[PDB]
Amino acid sequence: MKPMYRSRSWRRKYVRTPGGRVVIHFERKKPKIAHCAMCGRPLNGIPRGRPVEMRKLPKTKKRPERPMPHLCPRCMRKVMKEQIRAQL
Amino acid sequence: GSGTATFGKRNSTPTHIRCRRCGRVSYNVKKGYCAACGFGRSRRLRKYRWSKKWKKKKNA
Amino acid sequence: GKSLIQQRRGKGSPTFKSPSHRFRGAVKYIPLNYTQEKTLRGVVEEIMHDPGRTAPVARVKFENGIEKLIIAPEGLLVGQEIYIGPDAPIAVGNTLPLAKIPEGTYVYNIEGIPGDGGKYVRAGGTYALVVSREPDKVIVQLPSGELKAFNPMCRATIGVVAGGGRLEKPLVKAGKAYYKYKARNKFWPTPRGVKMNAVNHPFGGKEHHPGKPTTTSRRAPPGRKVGHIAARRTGRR
Amino acid sequence: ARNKPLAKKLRLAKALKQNRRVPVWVIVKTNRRVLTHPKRRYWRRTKLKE
RNA sequence: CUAAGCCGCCCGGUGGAUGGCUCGGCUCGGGGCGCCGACGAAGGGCGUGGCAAGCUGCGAUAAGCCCCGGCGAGGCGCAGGCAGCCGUCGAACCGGGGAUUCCCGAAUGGGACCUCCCGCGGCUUAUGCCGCACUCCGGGGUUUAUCCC
RNA sequence: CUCGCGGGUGAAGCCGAAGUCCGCUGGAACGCGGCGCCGGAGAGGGUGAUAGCCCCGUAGGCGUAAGCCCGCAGGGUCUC
RNA sequence: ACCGAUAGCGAACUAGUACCGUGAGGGAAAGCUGAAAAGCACCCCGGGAGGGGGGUGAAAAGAGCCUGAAACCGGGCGGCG
RNA sequence: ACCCGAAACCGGUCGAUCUAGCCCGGGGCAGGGUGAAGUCCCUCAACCGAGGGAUGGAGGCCCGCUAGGGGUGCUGAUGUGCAGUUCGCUCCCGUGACCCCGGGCUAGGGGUGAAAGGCCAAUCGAGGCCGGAGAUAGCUGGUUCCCGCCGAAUCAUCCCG
RNA sequence: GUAAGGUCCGGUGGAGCCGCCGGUAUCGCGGAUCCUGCCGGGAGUAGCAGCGUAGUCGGGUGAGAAUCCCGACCGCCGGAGGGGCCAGGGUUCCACGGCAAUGGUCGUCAGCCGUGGGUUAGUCGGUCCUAACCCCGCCCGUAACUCGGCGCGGGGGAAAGGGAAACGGGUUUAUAUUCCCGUACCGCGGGGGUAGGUGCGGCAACGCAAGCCCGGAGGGUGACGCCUCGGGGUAGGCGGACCGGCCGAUGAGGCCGGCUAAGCGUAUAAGCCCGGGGAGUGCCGUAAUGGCGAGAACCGGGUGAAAGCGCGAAUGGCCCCCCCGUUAGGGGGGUUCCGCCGAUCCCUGGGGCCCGUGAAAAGCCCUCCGGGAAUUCCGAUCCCCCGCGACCGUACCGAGAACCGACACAGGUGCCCCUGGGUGAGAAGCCUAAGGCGUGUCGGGGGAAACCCGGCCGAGGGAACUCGGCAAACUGGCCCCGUAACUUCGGGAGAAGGGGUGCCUGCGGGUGCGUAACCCGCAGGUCGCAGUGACUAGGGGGGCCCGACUGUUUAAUAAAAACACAGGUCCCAGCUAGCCCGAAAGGGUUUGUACUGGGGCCGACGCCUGCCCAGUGCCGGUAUGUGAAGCCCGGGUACAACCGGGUGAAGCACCGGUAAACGGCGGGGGUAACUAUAACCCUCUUAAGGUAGCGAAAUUCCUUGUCGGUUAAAUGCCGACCUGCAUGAAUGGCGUAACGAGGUCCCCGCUGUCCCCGGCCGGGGCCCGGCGAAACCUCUGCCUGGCGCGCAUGCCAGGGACC
RNA sequence: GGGGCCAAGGGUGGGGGUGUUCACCCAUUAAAGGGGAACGUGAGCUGGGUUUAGACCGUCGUGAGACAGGUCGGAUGCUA
RNA sequence: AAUAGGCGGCCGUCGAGGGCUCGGGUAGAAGACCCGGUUGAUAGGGCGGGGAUGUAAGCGGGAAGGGUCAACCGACCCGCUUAGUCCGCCGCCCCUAAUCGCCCGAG
Ligand SMILES: [Zn+2]
Ligand SMILES: [Zn+2]
Repeated sequence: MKPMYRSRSWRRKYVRTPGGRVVIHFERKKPKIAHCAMCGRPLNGIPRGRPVEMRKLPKTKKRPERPMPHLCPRCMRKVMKEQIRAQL
Repeated sequence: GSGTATFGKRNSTPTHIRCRRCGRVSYNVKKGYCAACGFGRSRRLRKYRWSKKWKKKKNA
Repeated sequence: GKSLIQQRRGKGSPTFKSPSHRFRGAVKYIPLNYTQEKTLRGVVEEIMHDPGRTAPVARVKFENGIEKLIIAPEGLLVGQEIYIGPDAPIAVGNTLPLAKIPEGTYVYNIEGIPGDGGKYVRAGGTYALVVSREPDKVIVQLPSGELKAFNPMCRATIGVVAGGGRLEKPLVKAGKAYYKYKARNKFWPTPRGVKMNAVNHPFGGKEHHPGKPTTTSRRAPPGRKVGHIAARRTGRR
Repeated sequence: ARNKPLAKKLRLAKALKQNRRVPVWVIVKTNRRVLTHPKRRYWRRTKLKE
């Protein structure tokens, strides 16, 4: 196989085509899930994928519909309560 | 070792390639300068009075 | 003859150069113009292991928006608040001018002159004792046991450097030593001059023994200062 | 070898075109005086200068 | 009428000496001429012939294109061939002056692990042209930027 | 300085005398013997051999755009 | 009053050419038909290369081409054997 | 200075595709064994405590013709060789101080060196290329046609002789 | 002609050449292990074997066939000799026409020769980003530069790092993700409609089409080490049924085919999270570690991968049958399930380790800040449609003949990525399927020897061989029992030693829905010399020296006791330091700061490391002596040169510390008591006179020291003695478990090492047909005794001898 | 048994330590003789000793180093 | 054996005696030597003898057990069976091939 595909950054799958031939399919590994800014906890509502897959989706299908989507719900409530208490 | 077996490891990148200035295969590609005319390192040509190749070129 | 390792180190070849790109950056204080006549509070964001530092480091985000790297003192807490300035409380992690530190306190990261950035007592598990406070100088006892005088406006941090006690555990393995010294690109393994060749070392020769006394004069030229340099005494006292 | 810069490819092409026999009509014109030229090459034995 | 072998003569093979030849060298009193380049040099890369590989000469107008003058019937290089063409509206050739003159190269708007690529503004309908390196000199503008003309 | 003129020099280059007369050898005369001619030209080369007179050329002369040099004439500047 | 193709410049010629070394750099060998190609038309043999006749040329000088020494090899001849 | 031959010395430049060291980015090592820390469980006695079984996967650990790496003995084959360092059997390491690849840096009295004067392009007690250079030597070798006339010496003094 | 030579006669040749006089010169050849060219004997000889011993029979082609082509049979690799693809090579690629040369033989053949042709991209790679690092401009240094350099500004730097997008069928002699057909995707721009600007459902996690343009900030992803384990999935494989074909007896049975890409739509698993809930004489849970009032059991619910499923898609690919068959074609069927094993290939989570912390940037997504228009209007990340996507590489080998090593080189580069069935733990060994090959390329003959190299066996004895058990042999896998001295308590250890092992007929146990699959036992019968029957596959034990161990070393005669190592200890240095490069500028240690940087010696671990500072060295002081220039004073000079004196730093003299600094640690006077012994013991030359340990030693001359053990026999080995020529405490002393291709001695066993050698197998050797050299070579080549430069094939006197 | 003469046809062996020749020792034997042949015999073998390049110990030297002092390792070309 | 020998026989002044080719080892590296060659048992073949292993394939019966305790499977044992296979040894039988042909040779 080609030296570029000899690297482990590609994932290799042996696929048999309709004509009976055996070919090797290559593709890039998917990125990991997004994490909370503060506690570093996995987030929700943010699908995994490469930039092409992200651009394939609309805006509302990539983040939850609530303020501060970059924080987990616990941190979001923490920040909101702290902010309102400081304001009042 | 040090002989025939070691001579088989010459399949790496060549040390010298063709030079855009003097036309000789003496351009150090890793260091980016010519070992014959000094192209890429000196504005003026690499000439030395103890060297006779530049005179050989013109039969002088 | 040939060159010595100490001579070759002076030419800065990659065999002897520090790999100062694996590290987390330089640890220096905020510019003195910010600290003087004004106290700032910063929040500790993370604590990290610097490959070559001998001590752990920490990131601090200051009220003014500056992110800095500091040597974390023992007991520092992530998310903790620290103060730098003249009006900061006496506590671990705070940086004060030397004239405002009560005598008998342990400090670290002492500036040689006001505003340089800190030069003294930065290794893990070290501290210095503030002995006296005078209008012209502040006396501090350093880890080596020397009482040094500092300008009263020099900045220092209270506490002790984390990571002390390393030497308690033996390295055991030549491989452990290999990784330890490779992390810093320090010359290892090391040869012996007595078993070197005469061309290479003053002590070299077929008979493995120095042919001359090993205490070398301080006036010896480069390439001759090996062994005990300007030794007042030798042996076991 | 698989990936070649254009200039190197052109130089190889020039050498390939250079390597060929002397025309028979040229031999006849010179009256068997010109038979061969110095630039003949065998790929396995005589390598290119580059 | 001795088989192999040895020496000598003749003829033959192998080889390339000797002899003769010379459009090449070497040396020299005297005589002539002595710099080329941003109006882009010298060295080099690649192309260019109907049949064309090397050398030589030329540059996409590519063993050549144009004008004045000299020579006067042949010409298409080294290079003895086939075919064909150019020339008396004066060719070939020679001296003078012009046109074209790819790419790299001081190489210069920015880059070179390949003498190949990527750029920014005016003109132009568009084709396609003209400007933009660094270190300075004499000026102008203002934004005072050594930024622009 | 040349709106102007004259001269010199100055690229290719042009002119430049005298046997292809008989006999012999020869594949082929530049050779041998005989009979001639020019010559300020008998330096040298080619030509089917070794050639003053077969050809180039030499001895000696001629022409030449641009450029350069000198001069005439007119118009100016400057110095003692 | 230089050399005459192992000489003379390294190069009398497709010579700083071919070739050697990563590199700086090093660097050869190689001239001659005849006056004119008139460069062998035709015949027999051979798979071919070429051989034998026959032609050209004053002379094959036959292109593997001016002369063709020596070393070396094959045959005949004379002597020994 | 009749001709040839030195080991060597000096100047300026060229080399880290071999090999030595370090930096950046990557690829790889079948199968089995042993069983460290940690975490526990069961039977009886209970003032103490005895008996039995599990789990767990650490190691510059072990065997191993996996791949890969090395080169101990045969002082085997070969030794105008397949080869200017090779081949066979035997042997050693094989999760680590491991093996390899691409992009980089360190250049000659200098580099690099787990230190053998080892390695730095088949060259290393100071590399290669060209120049000084036709270096020098009391040391070795060579010095080309004929005839004719006379014809030696290796012993005294002085020289780092 | 004494000659160096000259001149004549006879041939070849076709164009120049000579006598005499006087000048000039690269002016005379056997040597220089001389230079250039050519040619000899060696020689029709060596080699064309050893690491993979491969061909044979018919037919064809062609002038010519061991070597070229087709069929069959026999073989070899089969974890690569197969498949794919770098660097390097550069046309070696394909067809046709050929054999002058090349090919280790031949050649009709070819990687050879001649003639024509061959590389098609928006999606693959470069191009983009940045890493180690490099370059240019300013600046400083240099006599100067093309030289050296810190700091700023700019640019480069990966064809295996990051990084937008495509798959399947067919097509050519040679190109395919590139060409044709089918079906898709990304970037930019454009034309409609719509969501939104101005909208909703959930307590919640969240579900949603959820405004447009410009600038900025934040967060995420990009984005990462080593070891180990669980869970989900897919390639691949196994067994059964059933449609077709082949083989088989048109028996049983065996073998072949039964296939399915991107792209679209679609869900859960683990993790995490949300709402209800309110526990402990605890509860729940994992393979394991574990979780809980800081919120557990238990209920519902959200977000979340690899995959599977549906379209793509059966007209496609595959297998089969039939009509036509001079030639060229045309049609009709199957292409369906079940049950297992299962990856090193993917996805996802636990856990453990670091004195080791295992990249950056472009890019992409979201949110938030301000700014700009939008109302008969603005307008998408949503649906439909149209236009444009440049430049360069793309053939082929990829190696036992397409690369490097001069080669069609048994080396190196590339083991760089992958491996069906059986036995088996196994990617081992052996056999075999697919795929490849008969080109690790000269063939033929043969009791056709001797001898050499590889292999097998060998009676009786068993190391008697040899420097030495070199080489070979013995053991060998798995299960059970059973295991010593010593010890750092972990080891030694698979110590040692003993028993069993096949096949067949059944039972029982583990996990399991299963009589599926993989393992674990029991009883009986039975065969052989031999049951790990081939293959694979440790021999063992007891002493001594050295080094603690793993590891490194003289590429090409030394792999070791040498080097390194963790540990010990000593020295310099508080930063503009200590040490170091340089001509300087500046720089390395330094993105450092005494638990640190730099410099020596010893060298795990256990017990310890004694005396000496006179000598050399280093450090501190330096009152005092000496001590250069400069300065001052007097003389001298119409001014100087010059002479005398004063001041006088560093350095030496002088004083003190310093031995895990270099190094040393004798001698006598003596010694008495018992005879030797002299042991305690007292004193002087110079600093002190070797302490604890060890001793004929890797150190011992005499030396094979003496005594004891080992043997029948002992220049050996082990223990001891001390007379230590010439041991000794960090150039360390002593001891030491484990470890060792280190040196060394002994015991059992084993054996052709030997007594004493003998058979057999394959490859050479030998003959025949081909291609075909080299090292070397004064000419030659019989002996005895002599002469001689003292050891003659060649000389002297004899002897012998056909080629 | 001791001494001596003629006589060279044949034999004169096997083992232990040591690189050993030699010498010593063991059991047999009639005996277990001394020498020459380039200290016969490496284009026949082996490579243990000796005599390079690595390394350790003792002694000497300030040192680089040295030791006819020990000790471990260290290549043997052939087509007559 | 350089005094390079003796004797018997055959041939010569076309021709005695040989060589290659042919079937084989009492032999052997090539050469050479030895037997046989239709005047024949040299080799092959057929038959027989004598040997070396150790009782073939096939069939019938049994078999520890299983199975519906049936059919059927079963390592292995027994009889046909001193079997079968092979023979680089021997005897008899011209059935096949030792044939055709070429060459040297004293005068
Ligand atoms: Zn959070
Ligand atoms: Zn150049």
